[PDB]
Amino acid sequence: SAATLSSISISPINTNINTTVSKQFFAVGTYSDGTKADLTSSVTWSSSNQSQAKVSNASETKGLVTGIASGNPTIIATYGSVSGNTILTVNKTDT
Repeated sequence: SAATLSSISISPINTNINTTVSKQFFAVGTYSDGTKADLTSSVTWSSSNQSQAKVSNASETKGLVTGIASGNPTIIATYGSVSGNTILTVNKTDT
């Protein structure tokens, strides 16, 4: 493909972890051609803390991570030869 990823952007939801539920995030990229596309399926999500969190999702669920509790888990998104790191904060809406 002549066109290449011009920039990397992260879509909702903000950085927050629920009591004990799964949370999915979307990745948006802009091509130098001014075009946009969802790479959530092209990008592989993972966490440094695999012991306190596990990432398991089929091709149709790519982008699903469940975090029991780690205080401060870090999700790393890798796309081909380009990757971006982001920090997720542990915040429960209610007990």
